[PDB]
Amino acid sequence: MAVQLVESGGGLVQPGGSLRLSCAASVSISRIYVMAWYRQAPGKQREVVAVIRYDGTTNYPDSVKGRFTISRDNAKNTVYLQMNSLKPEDTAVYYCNANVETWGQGTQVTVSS
Amino acid sequence: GTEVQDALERALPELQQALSALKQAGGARAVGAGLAEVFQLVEEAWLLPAVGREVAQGLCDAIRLDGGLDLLLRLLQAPELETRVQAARLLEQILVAENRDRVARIGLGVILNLAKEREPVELARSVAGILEHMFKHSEETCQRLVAAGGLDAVLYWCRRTDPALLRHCALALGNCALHGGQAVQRRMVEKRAAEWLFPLAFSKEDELLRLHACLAVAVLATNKEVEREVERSGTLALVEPLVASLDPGRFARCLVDASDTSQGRGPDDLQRLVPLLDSNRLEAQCIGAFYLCAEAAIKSLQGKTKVFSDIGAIQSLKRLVSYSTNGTKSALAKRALRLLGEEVPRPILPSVPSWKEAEVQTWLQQIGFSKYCESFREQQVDGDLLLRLTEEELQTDLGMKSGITRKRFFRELTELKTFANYSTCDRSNLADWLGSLDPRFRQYTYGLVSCGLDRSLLHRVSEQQLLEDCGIHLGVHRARILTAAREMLHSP
Amino acid sequence: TPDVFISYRRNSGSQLASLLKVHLQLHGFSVFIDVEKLEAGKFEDKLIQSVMGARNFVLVLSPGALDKCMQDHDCKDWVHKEIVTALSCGKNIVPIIDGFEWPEPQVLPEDMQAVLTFNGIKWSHEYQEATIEKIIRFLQG
Ligand SMILES: NC(=O)c1ccc[n+]([C@@H]2O[C@H](COP(=O)(O)O)[C@@H](O)[C@H]2O)c1
Repeated sequence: MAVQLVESGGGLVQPGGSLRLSCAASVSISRIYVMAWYRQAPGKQREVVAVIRYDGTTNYPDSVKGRFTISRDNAKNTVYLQMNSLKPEDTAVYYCNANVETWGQGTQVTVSS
Repeated sequence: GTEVQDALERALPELQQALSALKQAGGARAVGAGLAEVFQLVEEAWLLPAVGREVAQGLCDAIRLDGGLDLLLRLLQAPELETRVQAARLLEQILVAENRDRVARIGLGVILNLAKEREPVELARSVAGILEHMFKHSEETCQRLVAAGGLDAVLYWCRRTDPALLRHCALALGNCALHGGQAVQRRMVEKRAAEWLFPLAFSKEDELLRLHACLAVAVLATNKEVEREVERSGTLALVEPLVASLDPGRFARCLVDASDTSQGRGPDDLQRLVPLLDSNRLEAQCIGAFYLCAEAAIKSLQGKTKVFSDIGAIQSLKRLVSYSTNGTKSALAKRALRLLGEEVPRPILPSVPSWKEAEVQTWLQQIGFSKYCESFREQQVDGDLLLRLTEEELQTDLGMKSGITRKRFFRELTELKTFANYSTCDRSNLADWLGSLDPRFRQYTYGLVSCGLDRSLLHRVSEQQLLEDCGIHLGVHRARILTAAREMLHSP
Repeated sequence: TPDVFISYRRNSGSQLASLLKVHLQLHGFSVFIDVEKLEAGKFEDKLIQSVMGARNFVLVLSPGALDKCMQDHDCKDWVHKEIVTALSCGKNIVPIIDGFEWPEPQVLPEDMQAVLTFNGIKWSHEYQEATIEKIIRFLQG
């Protein structure tokens, strides 16, 4: 099934402070096996930020463990990534990913004044 | 709108008639007739299935606020019982949540003192219905009726033969595990309630009683601390063949042809049954799904399906059919969905065999094995080469030295393997055949279809071929696949 | 290990058996009930296990469908087999009667049934907790 994803949020935040990014799908989010949020720094390779499966079992890298939170909402089919304490090194283009092949569009996120 | 008015046009000045007769007392000769006039036709407001259900519930403030229920509860202390046994019926018939809150507030203790008398069956029936509708108020009243002698009355009445009394007792015992939290459910087994539900569950006289008793025992065996004591009672086995044999269409026909028990649970407190679908105990899930599909089949014949909309219960059914290993529960949920007029969701699985190198890189990033990505990039590994990856090539060619690392990688590999989409290469649908025996067998469905193995070609295999060609390493799984495959030797 | 076993006619004598089982479980005696082994239980996969584990065999004599056991010499009669196994083992056989139709000595021959040499217990419906203390007697587990 050709699934289209869209991302929303981002922009510029002050160093230290919260933000919420959202990825919305074109089908029911409960049918998809795995959802994830990826990060692309300028001039480097991608990295994973958050994963979630069909039963709500999440896994985070040891760097963002305790600061980021991923959760899916089924009323409006949307996966949310909440960032609480932002550091100056979290400036990148963020993506959502369905299964392993379906990609999104990505949004820019910077943290300065 | 218009149908709504016709109910209370008669109901309202006739319920005033009632008020009049309640509080105008000519002792035993005239209270009797008044109670019969208000029993014959007030309960028939539940016999109008178009409107007139909602009307009663709302209209109970015209009786309760004026004080009529309080007036009769102050007058039910008459020493004679004849004018009390026929009067306590309208108490349970006019019990709604707003009428329940003030009786739970003030007036408690006359029911606890009337429950001491257990000889008259016409009295005990009404007291059992009173306790049934009183259980469901709140946690504090549940704790007060378990802390008092409230449970002993319905526990003593379980040894009777009256059908209506036993049905009311079965419905009464189930409104305690809902509104009791966890400590009241831990006290109920201490008060030996799960054992006295064996006669109400093992009853070949009414199936309604069996269903009510099995839902009542299933809503209580979800606690892990008391589960080991509920299985000792000897009743946790009865729920499986009960929900297996009984068809929810039959149970609907037994609910739609009866003149009472229509719109059984209702949209008010049905949600308490919803977490039982998501609970760990499978029998609670199947009994909840059974009751939901039965009431759906009841309510689908009318245009009252939209009360499923604003409560979002169709959503909860749609989320539990995909990725669910339970034949009965998923079958009942798909039946409910197709009868209510909605489609069954299909899972969206990753098409692993038609992958490229980039998808392998991304999946390695996802599972946390990023340190090896460049190695996988150097050797040009894609999905077809990944699904057939062995331990020796993993150790030498890809550089995984440790054995624990390789065990972790094969753990993630099997987890990905059971949840893949093989429709691009599997023509004869071997994945569902393997998943039928056990879901943990679905992981093999690639190796088989890679070794030119088909259903029609599956029964003429040897264990040596399964070991060396299809790569099945566990002897237990090989034995199970062999005995399940060669049983259908020459079926076509 | 189940201490006692209760057999019953499938149609009549079903609710009383449940009351006996619940009262006896409240008394703590490990009691085994058995349900619908007409063709499945024919392999004695559970029959001999129940009649060996049970020390005191119990009978509920409701208005009984003895028509399958009386005027029927056949050794394939299921209720007759599950009764004569307890008769042949000769353990404690205490029956509970409830206004049952008393059988004639001319029918149920001496080699078929010899349970008539015992005195059962009459069930009470008004107050049940009096006869239970008389059924806890005559067990000898
Ligand atoms: N089918 C029905 O729902 C039905 C039938 C007869 C009486 N009643 C009365 O309706 C009231 C319903 O109150 P609750 O649903 O809030 O417990 C009760 O007083 C009950 O006795 C309901």
